Amino acid sequence: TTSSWLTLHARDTDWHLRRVLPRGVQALVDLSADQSCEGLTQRMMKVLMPGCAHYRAADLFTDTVSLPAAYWEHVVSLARQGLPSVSEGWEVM
Amino acid sequence: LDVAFQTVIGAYSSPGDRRLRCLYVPTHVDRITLVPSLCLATAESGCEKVAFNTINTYDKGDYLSGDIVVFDAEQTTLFQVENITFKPFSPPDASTDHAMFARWSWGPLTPDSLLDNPEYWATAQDKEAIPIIERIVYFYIRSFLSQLTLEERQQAAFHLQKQIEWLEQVLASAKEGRHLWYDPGWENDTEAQIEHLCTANSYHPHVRLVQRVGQHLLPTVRSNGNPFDLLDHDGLLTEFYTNTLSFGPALHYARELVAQIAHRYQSMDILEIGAGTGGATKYVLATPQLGFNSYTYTDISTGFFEQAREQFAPFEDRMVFEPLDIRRSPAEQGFEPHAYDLIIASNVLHATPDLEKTMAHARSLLKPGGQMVILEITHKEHTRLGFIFGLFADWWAGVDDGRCTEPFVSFDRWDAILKRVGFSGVDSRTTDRDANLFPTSVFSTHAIDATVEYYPPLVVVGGQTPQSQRLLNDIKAIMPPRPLQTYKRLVDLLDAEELPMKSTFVMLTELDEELFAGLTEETFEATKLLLTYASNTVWLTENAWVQHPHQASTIGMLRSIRREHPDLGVHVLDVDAVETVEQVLRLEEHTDELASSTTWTQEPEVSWCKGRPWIPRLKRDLARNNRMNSSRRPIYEMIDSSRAPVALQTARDSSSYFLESAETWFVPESVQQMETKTIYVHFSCPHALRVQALGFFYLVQGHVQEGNREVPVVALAERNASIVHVRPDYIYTEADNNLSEGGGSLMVTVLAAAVLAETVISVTDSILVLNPPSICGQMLLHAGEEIGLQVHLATTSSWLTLHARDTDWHLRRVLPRGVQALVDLSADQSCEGLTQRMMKVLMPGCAHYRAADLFTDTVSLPAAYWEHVVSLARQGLPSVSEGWEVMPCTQFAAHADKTRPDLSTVISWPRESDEATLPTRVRSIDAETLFAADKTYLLVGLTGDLGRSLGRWMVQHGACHIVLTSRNPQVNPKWLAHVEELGGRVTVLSMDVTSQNSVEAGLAKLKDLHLPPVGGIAFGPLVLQDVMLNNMELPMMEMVLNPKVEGVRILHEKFSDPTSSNPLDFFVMFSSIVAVMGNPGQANYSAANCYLQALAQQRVASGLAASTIDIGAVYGVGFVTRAELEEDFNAIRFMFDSVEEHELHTLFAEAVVAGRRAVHQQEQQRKFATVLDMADLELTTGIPPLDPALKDRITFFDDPRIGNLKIPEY
Amino acid sequence: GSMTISFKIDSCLSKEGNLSLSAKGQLALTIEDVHHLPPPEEEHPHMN
Ligand SMILES: NC(=O)c1ccc[n+]([C@@H]2O[C@H](COP(=O)([O-])OP(=O)(O)OC[C@H]3O[C@@H](n4cnc5c(N)ncnc54)[C@H](OP(=O)(O)O)[C@@H]3O)[C@@H](O)[C@H]2O)c1
Repeated sequence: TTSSWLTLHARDTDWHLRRVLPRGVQALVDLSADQSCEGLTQRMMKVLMPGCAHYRAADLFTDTVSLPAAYWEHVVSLARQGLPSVSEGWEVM
Repeated sequence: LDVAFQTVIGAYSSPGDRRLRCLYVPTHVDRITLVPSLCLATAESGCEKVAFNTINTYDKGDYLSGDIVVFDAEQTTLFQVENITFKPFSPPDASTDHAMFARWSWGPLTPDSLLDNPEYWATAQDKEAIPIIERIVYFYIRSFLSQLTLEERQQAAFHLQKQIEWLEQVLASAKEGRHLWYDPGWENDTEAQIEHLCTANSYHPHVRLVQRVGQHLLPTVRSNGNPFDLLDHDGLLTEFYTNTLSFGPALHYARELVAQIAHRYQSMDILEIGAGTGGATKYVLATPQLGFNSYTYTDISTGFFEQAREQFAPFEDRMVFEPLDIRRSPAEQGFEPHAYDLIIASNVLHATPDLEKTMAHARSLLKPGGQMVILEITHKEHTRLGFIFGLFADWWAGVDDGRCTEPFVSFDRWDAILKRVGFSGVDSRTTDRDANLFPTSVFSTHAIDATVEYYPPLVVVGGQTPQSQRLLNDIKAIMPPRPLQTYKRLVDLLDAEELPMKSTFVMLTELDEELFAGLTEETFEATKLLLTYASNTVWLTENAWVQHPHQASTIGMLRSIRREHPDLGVHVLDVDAVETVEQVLRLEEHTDELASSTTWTQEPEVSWCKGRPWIPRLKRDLARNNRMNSSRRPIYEMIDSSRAPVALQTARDSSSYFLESAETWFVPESVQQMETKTIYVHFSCPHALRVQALGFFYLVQGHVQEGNREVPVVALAERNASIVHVRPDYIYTEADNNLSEGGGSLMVTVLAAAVLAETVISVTDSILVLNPPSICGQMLLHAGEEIGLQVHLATTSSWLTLHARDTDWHLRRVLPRGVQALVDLSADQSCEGLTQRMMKVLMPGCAHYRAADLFTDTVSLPAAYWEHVVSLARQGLPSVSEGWEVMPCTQFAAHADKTRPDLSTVISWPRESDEATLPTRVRSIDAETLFAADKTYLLVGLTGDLGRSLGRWMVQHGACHIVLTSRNPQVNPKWLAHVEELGGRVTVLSMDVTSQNSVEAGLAKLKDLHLPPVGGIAFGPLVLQDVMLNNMELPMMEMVLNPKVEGVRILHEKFSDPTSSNPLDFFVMFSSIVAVMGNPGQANYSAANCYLQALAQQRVASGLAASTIDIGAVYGVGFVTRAELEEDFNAIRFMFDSVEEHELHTLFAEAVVAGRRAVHQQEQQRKFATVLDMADLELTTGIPPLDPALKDRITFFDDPRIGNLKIPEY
Repeated sequence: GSMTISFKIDSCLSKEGNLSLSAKGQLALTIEDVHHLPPPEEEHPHMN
C-alpha cells in the first residue's frame, strides 16, 4: 500500500524496493486507483523476478465493456470471511 | 544539492582511501523528487542545516549510481534522488588503475648456469631440416671447409682469390659456392629440393632464405652491393631470426636469462646494443614483468629507432633511444660510464674486429657487477649456416684473429676473452649440446670490480640439532680466516659477556627450538641483546613457510627489524631440506658486502628449495589487478574461451554485447544443484528465452566430456558462454544429428519460445502472434495443434501480412475477434504502436506479451519439457537450412545490438584455441556468487567496521550464514537485521580466539544455534603495540602474538583434517603488508602475520584450503578508520598504499579464490611442498607505486624485494 | 493533478560556438489549483 500490509510509498527508490520487496514474487497486480503509482510499479518491474507477470488496474477494472456455477459460491464464501472489515454503507452515493 | 551529490562520492570513497581514482561528474539521473513546500519552508525558516541519507547503489567504478534522501530535522524528506549516475569526466584509462595486488614471483638467486629448457629444444621438424640440408653437403664437407670459408670472404677477399671481381668469375663462383653444398650428387636439382623442403614448417624461414640469397649474390660476390638489401630489403630475414628453431631458442633462452637477471636485480638501467629490428628486444621485454628502471635501445645505426619506437611504445617511458658504436669509446658518444646494470649484445660482437675493445667499452658502461648478456655465435658447424652467414657486410670483420669472420668463439674461449676484458667469466650459458644453438648461444657475464668475496667477527648461535651441529661444523670448516664465536643456543648468548658490536651473526636457533615458541624464557631479552650487538645477521630456517610457522614468525620479526635498524644488514635463508651446504657461508660474506653503488642486490631474504637458491620479488599480479579494475573499466584479457568460461554478457546500458570472463572461481555447492554438468558450448542462442514461469534461460548446444566422450547436448543455460555449468534437468542429452550443428540449436530455441508462449497462456481458445521469427510461425502452428489452441500468425513483412502503422480500423476488419491473448515477438520495436492499436481492437482484457517477456539479454523443470520441445522441432526442421544464421561470438559482440534482438540468430562459439583465444572483457572477482548457502563462514577477530563490511559483502555474495567473533563484539542488532534483509543469517559469537577452551565453546554454540558447519574462516584478530623491538617488552609480544598465533593454531587443529566431512572452502588470515616489508615498531605484528602466512601455506601443503592477504592501510574501514589515523597513515602514503573497504572485499575474494584454486590443483597432484609452489597464497597488497623522488622518505625503497614496483625515473 | 514537462538546458561556452545540449530530462509535477515523499530510511546502525 502507498498510504499485514507493506506500507510502501510512491516515488520509492528501486534500491528500497529491492531491500523490502520479497524476491519470491512471480506476478505483480497494480490495483492502485491513483495512477501516480505507475512509476512505483515500473520500478518494481526492475527489482522483481525477471519475467514477472504484470497486471494493472485497467486489466481488472474498466469503464467500457462493449461461467462455472461454483464461481459465485466461492466468491460469497470468501466474502463471508471478511464482511466485518467495514460497515454496510462504507461508500454509497 | 551538489553537496547531497557529494554524499554519494563520500559513501563510495572514504577520506584518504583514494577509491575515487577518477573525477566522476553526473551524467544521468533516473529520478530527482523534491517537495517544494518543505524546501521553501526550510529556506525561509533559517534551519538550513538539514540531515541527509544516501545509498551508493552501484560502486563497481565504471559509473557510480546513488540514491539520495535529504530530510529536515523532523525527518520530513525535503527531496530525494534515485540513481544519480556519476560518470567520469573522461573515460577511465589504465592510468587510473589500482595496482594494489602483488605476488611473490620466485626466481633463482643467480641465473642458471645452463639454459636447457625442453620447450626450447630443436623440434623434430627443425632437427630433420638441418640434417637434411647437411645431407646435401655432408658427403664432402672435409673438402668443402676451406672453399666455404673462401666463399664467406665475398665481402673482403673472395672477389680476388680467383679474380672473382669480374663478370665471368662472378657467375661461375656464385654457382660453384652453391655447389659446395650441392656438389654431392644433388647440384642444380637442389634448387627445387629446397622449395620442396620449404613446403613444410620449420624448413621455410632458413633454407628459403638460403635459396633467396643464392640467386642474387652475384653483385655481392664481387663486393658491389648490400648483402641483404638485395632481398626486397627483407624476404625472410626477420623470420629466420625469429621463426627458425635454430635462431629462435637462443632468443627464448635469452628471455629466460634476462627474466632471471631482472628478477634478482631490479631497477636495472638496461642497454641493448645491436638491437636493429629489436627481435631480441621483443623477446626479452616479452617477460610478463621485469625490473628495468630504464632500457636504452641502442644500435650502430639510428635507422631502426623509428621501428623500435613504434614496436616498443608500451615501454617508451622505460625505453630511451641512443646510438652507440661499441668499436668506439662510449664516453665520446655521450653515454655515462658505469651507469648501466645490464647490457645486451644482440648478435653484434661478431660485427667488430675489436671484440676485446668493444667488450671493454661495455664494461666501462656497465656498473660493477653488471650483467652482460651476449647473444653471439659459437661452436661453428660449417654444414649448417656457412654460405648464408658469410654474406654480411661487417660480420666478416674479425678474421684478423685467424679464424673465419669474428671467430665462433667457444664458451671456454669466450670465458678467456671475457675475463681479459674485465668480467667474472662465463658463469651462465645456453645449451648447445647437439645442434641449432651454436649460431646464437647466449651467455651472461658479471662486471668484475668489488667482486663477490665468496674481517669483523663471525658469531654463530645455535647448533643443537644434529643437522644444526653438522651445519656448524661445515661453517667452521668452510669459513675463511675470521674471528669466531659459537653458542649452543640463544640462552647461551644471553649468558655471554663479550659480544662484538660489529658482529656478523649466523643464527641456527630456528633449526633448533624457535624463538617464537619459547619467548617466555627471556628469549625476547636475548633477542634484544642480539640486536644490540648485531650489525650484520644471517638467519636459517627449515621449510618455515611450509613446516615451521614459528621460524616464519622469526623471519617476519627480522623483516621488521631491517626497517627498525636499517644499519643492521639481515639475511634469512629458508631451506626445504637442510640435509641438501656452502651457501650460508657465502651469504654471511655477502652481509659484510655493503655495496651501495654496485648492482649487487643486498638479498634481504632467500629460500633454498629443490637444491637451488631462490629469491622472491613482489611483482604486480596483473591477473588480479585486471580482475579488480574490470569492475571500473573494460579490462581486456586474452582468454581461451574454448577451455575457459567466457559469457557474451550484455552491457549495463544494454547497448551492445561483449565477451566477458565467466569464471565462477570454484563455487563448491553442487549437491543442491545436483550433478551440475559442464557443457563446452559449440553453438548457442544470444538471447535468453523464457520458460514456464521458471525464468529466462539461454539455449546452448555443445559437448559434455562424459568419460572423455564429446557427447552432443542441448540445454537451457543461465550463463550463455563457451563453457557452462548447468543442472542436468535443463539438459537434452541426445546426440541426434537431426539437431545438427547450429541449425539444431536454432530449432530448439524457436521451439522453446513457442512452447513457453503456448504454456503460459494455456487459458485461451485463440491467440495472436505478431511478427514471429520466420522459423517460429510453423512451430507455433504445430504447438497450437498439439495443445488444441487456435494460434494466429501476424507478420509485418498461413500468415496475416499486417504492416506497421496500420489503422486500428483495418485491424478490426482483419484481426479475428476471438483472440484472448497477444504475443509480440517483433525484433524490430517499431511495431509497438501496431501492438498498442491491436490492444484497442482485440478482446478487452486480452493478455499482452512482448518480446521482452520471452527474450531478454539479462538473466541475473519437468523432464517432458525438452521431449515436447524436440518433438515439435522435428516437425518443422525442414523449414530452413542448418546454417540459416550462424555468426561467431566475436562478430556478434562487434556488430550485434541489444535494441535489435535478431531472434533465430545463433552464435558459433569457437572451439580451437587459435579461434577461441580472444580478448575477453575481464570480470570482477566478486561479480558472481562465491559462497555456498549451506555453510558457516567464521570471521575471527572481524567485528569492527571492517569485519561488518566483509560480512555484508559475503552475504551479498552467497554467504547465508556468517559468524562474527571477537573478545568484545560491539555489534548493533539493527545491523544484523540489515544483513538478514540481504538474505544471510549473521550472528556474533563473542568468542575469544586467544583460548582453546573459548574457541571450542564458541564452535559448540554454533551447533547450539543450529548453524551449518564452518565452511570458511576469515582470521583477522588484531592487537598493536607500535614500539621498536629493543624498546619492546615481552608482554607486548604476547599480546600481539597470542591472538594471531594461538588463534590460527587453535582453528587449524580444529580443522586440521582434510578428510573431514566439511573441509573449509577457505582459511583467509588477515596479514599486514608489514609482514612483507616490515614497519618501524611492529616487529611483533609482522612476526604474527608471517606466522599466519606460513600456517596457511603449510595447511595448503597439508591438503587444506587457506590463504593470506597482506593488507595495506585500510582507510575505508577498520583499524585506521575507527582509530581516526587517516592523516598519520597518509603521511606514509608512499610507504603503504590504501586498501579500500570494497577493495578489501575484492582482496578477500581473490584470496578465497586462490585458496580454492590451490586446493583443486592439489587434487590435480600439485605438491605445494615448498615456498615456490605457493606464490599466490600470499596475496601481497598495499605497496603503492614507489616513486624514486620519495625514495628518501621511503624507509624500505632500498629493498630489492619490491624492485619491480619501483617507478622509472630516467 | 499532474504535469509532465520535457526540459533541456542548452549551453554555449563562447559567442563563436553553436548552441549545444548540456542537460535534458522530464519533470513530473503533482500540482494543486492554488508526506508526499517516503519517510527517510532509518539511519544505518554503524557509520564511520
Ligand atoms: N596496517 C595494515 O596493514 C592493516 C590495516 C587494517 C586491517 N588489517 C588487517 O585486517 C584485520 C582486521 O583489522 P581491523 O581493521 O579490523 O583492526 P581493528 O579496528 O583495530 O579491529 C581489531 C579488533 O580485533 C579485536 N579482537 C577480537 N577478538 C580478539 C582477541 N581474541 N584478542 C585480541 N583482540 C581481539 C580487537 O579488540 P576488540 O574485540 O575489543 O575489538 C581489535 O579491536 C586484521 O587481521 C589486520 O591484520 C591490516
